[PDB]
Amino acid sequence: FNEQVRYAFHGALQDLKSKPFATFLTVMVIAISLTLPSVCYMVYKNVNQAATQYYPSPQITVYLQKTLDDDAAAGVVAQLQAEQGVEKVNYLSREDALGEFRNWSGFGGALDMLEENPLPAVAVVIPKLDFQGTESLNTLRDRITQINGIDEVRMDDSWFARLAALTGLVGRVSAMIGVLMVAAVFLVIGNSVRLSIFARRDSINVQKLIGATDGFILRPFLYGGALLGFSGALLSLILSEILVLRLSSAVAEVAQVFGTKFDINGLSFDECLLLLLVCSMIGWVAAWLATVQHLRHFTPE
Amino acid sequence: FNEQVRYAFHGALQDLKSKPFATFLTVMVIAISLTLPSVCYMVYKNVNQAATQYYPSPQITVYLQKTLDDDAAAGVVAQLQAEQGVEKVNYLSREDALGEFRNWSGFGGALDMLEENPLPAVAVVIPKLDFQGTESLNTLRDRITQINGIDEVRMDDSWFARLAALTGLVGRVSAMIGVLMVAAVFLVIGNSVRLSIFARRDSINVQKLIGATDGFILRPFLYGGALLGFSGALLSLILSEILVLRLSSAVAEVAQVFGTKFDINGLSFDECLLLLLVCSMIGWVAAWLATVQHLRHFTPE
Amino acid sequence: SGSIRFEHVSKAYLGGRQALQGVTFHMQPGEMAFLTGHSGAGKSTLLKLICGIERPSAGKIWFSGHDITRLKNREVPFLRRQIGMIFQDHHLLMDRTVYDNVAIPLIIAGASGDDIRRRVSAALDKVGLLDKAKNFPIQLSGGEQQRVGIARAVVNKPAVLLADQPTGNLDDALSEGILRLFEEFNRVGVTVLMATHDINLISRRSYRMLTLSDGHLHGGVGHE
Amino acid sequence: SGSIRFEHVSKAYLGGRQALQGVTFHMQPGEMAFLTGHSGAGKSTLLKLICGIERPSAGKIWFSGHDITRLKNREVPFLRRQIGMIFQDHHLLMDRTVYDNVAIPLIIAGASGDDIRRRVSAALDKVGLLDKAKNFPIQLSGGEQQRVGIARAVVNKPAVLLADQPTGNLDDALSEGILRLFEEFNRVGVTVLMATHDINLISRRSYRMLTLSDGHLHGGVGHE
Ligand SMILES: CCCCCCCCCCCCCCCC(=O)OC[C@H](COP(=O)(O)O)OC(=O)CCCCCCCCCCCCCCC
Ligand SMILES: CCCCCCCCCCCCCCCC(=O)OC[C@H](COP(=O)(O)O)OC(=O)CCCCCCCCCCCCCCC
Ligand SMILES: Nc1ncnc2c1ncn2[C@@H]1O[C@H](COP(=O)(O)OP(=O)(O)OP(=O)(O)O)[C@@H](O)[C@H]1O
Ligand SMILES: Nc1ncnc2c1ncn2[C@@H]1O[C@H](COP(=O)(O)OP(=O)(O)OP(=O)(O)O)[C@@H](O)[C@H]1O
Repeated sequence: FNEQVRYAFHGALQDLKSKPFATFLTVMVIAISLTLPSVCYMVYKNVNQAATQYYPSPQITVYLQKTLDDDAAAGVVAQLQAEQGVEKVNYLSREDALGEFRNWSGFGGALDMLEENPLPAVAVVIPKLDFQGTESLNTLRDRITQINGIDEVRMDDSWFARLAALTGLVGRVSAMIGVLMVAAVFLVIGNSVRLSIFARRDSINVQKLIGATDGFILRPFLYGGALLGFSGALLSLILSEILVLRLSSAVAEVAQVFGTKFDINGLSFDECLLLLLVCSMIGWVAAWLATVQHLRHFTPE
Repeated sequence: FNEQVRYAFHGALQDLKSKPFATFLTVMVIAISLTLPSVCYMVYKNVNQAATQYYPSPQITVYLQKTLDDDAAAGVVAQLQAEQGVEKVNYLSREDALGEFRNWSGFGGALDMLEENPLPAVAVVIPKLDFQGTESLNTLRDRITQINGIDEVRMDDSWFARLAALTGLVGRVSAMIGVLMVAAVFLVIGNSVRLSIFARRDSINVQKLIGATDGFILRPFLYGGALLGFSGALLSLILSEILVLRLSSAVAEVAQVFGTKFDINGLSFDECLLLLLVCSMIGWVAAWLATVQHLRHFTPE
Repeated sequence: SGSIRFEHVSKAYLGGRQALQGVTFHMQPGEMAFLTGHSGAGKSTLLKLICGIERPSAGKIWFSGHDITRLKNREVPFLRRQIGMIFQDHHLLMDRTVYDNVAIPLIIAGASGDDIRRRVSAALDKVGLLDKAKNFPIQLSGGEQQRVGIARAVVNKPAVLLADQPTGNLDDALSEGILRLFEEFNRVGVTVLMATHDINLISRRSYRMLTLSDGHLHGGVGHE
Repeated sequence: SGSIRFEHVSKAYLGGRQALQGVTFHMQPGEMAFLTGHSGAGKSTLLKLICGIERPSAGKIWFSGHDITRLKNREVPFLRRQIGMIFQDHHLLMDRTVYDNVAIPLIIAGASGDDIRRRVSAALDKVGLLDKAKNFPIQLSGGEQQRVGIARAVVNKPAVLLADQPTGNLDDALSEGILRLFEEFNRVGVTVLMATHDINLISRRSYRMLTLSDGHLHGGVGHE
């Protein structure tokens, strides 16, 4: 490293060491304001995985013609699987529908006495995520109807629309909440660095009077802001990991009740490095803006 | 007001007016950090009401003997209504049970070929909302079975615990988030006042040397700390009001899809006063702790 | 009374040099004396002990018959209120106007609004800064900033005046004017103890002269 | 060159008093002169104009032949780098040791590590603060803090020395030693401009006497 870089770093580091408790308070404030969005983002990441993997989303529930047998119905299933907006199709025979009918009713007197099965074949179609939209699913059900051997699409478009509205509302609210937490990080880091420099504005004036350039003066303050942003962000990564362990027992308990096993996923290594790098830049810019304002104040004209 | 109060208030107020933008930044930092839990409390308050009002929580089912009729079933319903912990009891006849079976099936029109209705009378009992504990429901269900004319008391069991487990998980996560937001408010206000006073510690030293008592020195700083908390808290109320109006339109569309009408409840007048009063106290205590540190620093021994 | 008495007083800063070694003297009320010595002799330390700013490591200090060697922190504000102190660095409030800097001793005592206006303006007249009332201390030269501190120390008619080089700045003509101002207070009965380096100023007077040399006090004409 | 030239320079502070009016003088390189005047005459303002801390409201200022009347903010740091300036309030870095305060001008010039140690200690010896190197400025007397500023102004062997009451504190015996320090720098060829109120110090020499009165300058023996 350059000789003046080494001098600037030591000078910046000496200020934080000079007053231990006050520096710790500033780092603690930044760390808490960064733990809050980190935990919420972790919740959003984990909840999204579970919903995509465990939520029984509404089914198309294609109904086939009753005259078709299993062989002809399978051909209709193959036609369904060849569609652009279809990911997978599962086939249930007329007897399979009768079996589910018996399970729901619990009484065999509604199916056994008939001379023939009154229930049609049922095909379960897995729609693609991009094609699960309002207009896409509407278009999908038309193409399904156009496919031979299909006379009814049991999908209701009511529960699908009702569930769509709630998803749109939750995304709308979370977006507004997420902005506030991010905007709070910028202000908390920016104001803390701004106020720290203001207490030392005398040393800016003294150095300028003896002929120091602006670049020379800025470097100790720039490295101080970066260290403050880095130290605060680093401490939050410890807090976020600890709060995972507190919730590890709770999530495991819920998964035990449902039987299915689920595990929480913490922050990845890429996100941890990005958080440290971004928080340092915020401190670096905040220190640059604060110091330049003082250098213009001491300018005679 | 006393002469010492007016002088202390005037001196504290003149300091804020000296550097407008610096004071504005500190207020904006506090306002954002208070809007974040203000909105999240409002989200919790409305969701808690809507879930209580609208969510069809799982209920308790009572099955009667097939030999009883509607008149005898009503007597069983009357016995169900008089039990402690019962909110209300609903009754469905044998035809009503078959009618719902026919409606779900669609193709279940062949049931008319049967000589008699195989489904018994069904009664629905809603337990009290505060009495939905796991042990209480089992105790209530067992006590219900003792009522004459009941063939079976049916509970969803698994769906009861699964729904309860998910709600409990939401409680622990929300409580974890709530503590972090509260801690941030304490630290942000406390640290902003602490750094503001530290830049004026030279004026504390001067007044001590000329014989000012500790009470006289404290007063200008105590009023300045309370004003910062009051100004920041007051501004966050405006932000909370604005963000409600943005979300007010969004909830209308969600309610429109469901048809039922719902309205967003803001912060009541009592809550607004409590927020202003609490934040002023935090600034008062923070300004007291910081100033006492400097007073003890400038004493000889 | 306004007497000051020392008894084998010795001060040693934390981890530093022994500023004073066994200083012993007394001053009768209403008398004026000079304090002189080379740089670093400990003149400012001696004045700070009287004001209660520093606590001696040994010996006892009597102020108007009251022992103040181990005063509790609660009673200190009522001791400095009786002392008019002029500091070396002028210790001014940079964010308050010149008028507010001189009026702060009166506010602490709790004088009426009309009385403050009359007394502050009278004090600033004695130092020639009357037109400088509405300026801030950053808008004054070194000589005028020094005179603001002098005016602040004479508003509250203190019983004892402690001057720490009150004419380091200021020309010879203005230095004599300040010296005559102290003599006016001495005639009333105010005890004046002023530390200075101006040997020319001392040569024009015949007051008691105290020499401080390397932390050892010499009484001059006599220790009486 | 190291000459200074003034032509009808007039300075008026923002919304304030008229500090100077029609100041006109010039100084040959290597010439030593004294600046005097009553308090508030404008001696510090005149020194600040030369260094570039303040810009004149009228007239032109020449430094070593260059016109510095309207200097770009980029070029200012390379002007003050050639000027050894001593202030009234000593303008120290209170959070750095005495060694760090004296060594900063060398670091700005980017001197080597070994050369900093030799040159800083030599400078502190000239003012008698060699053993104070590890101390902080808060642990120094009034005259010791003043001598730190003098040491800082002479490490970088500047072309011009501007002193603003360098002996306001300090006794006469020590003040004469400080004056002799400027004498030997002048013999090398450094231009020295000293502002002071000490009549005795001036009377013991025979240098040029620049008298300033109410913002008006008298050349002394002559304007030549
Ligand atoms: C860091 C905290 C992260 C928290 C993440 C919570 C993950 C929840 C995992 C436990 C439940 C998974 C098993 C359930 C699925 C199943 O059993 O199987 C899927 C079941 C149906 O299948 P079965 O009939 O075969 O049982 O679906 C259900 O019973 C209901 C759907 C459950 C989907 C829940 C997903 C959202 C949960 C949100 C809770 C967290 C909210 C946080 C506050 C905003
Ligand atoms: C500050 C902004 C806060 C916004 C809060 C909005 C609350 C919901 C308002 C719209 C709800 C209308 C639903 C009508 C139900 C109905 O009529 O019908 C109720 C139906 C059953 O009755 P029907 O068969 O007769 O329709 O129930 C359902 O279909 C599912 C239950 C819906 C209950 C939703 C309650 C929780 C919603 C939480 C969303 C907000 C999350 C915020 C992020 C955590
Ligand atoms: N706060 C302090 N901490 C430690 N040592 C100190 C402190 N103040 C002064 N000293 C030391 O005590 C001694 C006397 O200092 P003091 O300020 O009393 O001197 P002084 O007689 O007023 O001198 P001067 O002529 O420089 O004003 C010196 O050696 C000085 O370095
Ligand atoms: N920053 C400033 N803003 C406004 N006016 C100022 C400022 N500094 C000085 N002045 C005014 O300029 C005039 C001369 O001040 P200057 O500091 O140049 O005097 P000086 O000759 O050094 O005096 P002294 O011996 O009292 O220090 C005075 O009227 C003073 O009030």
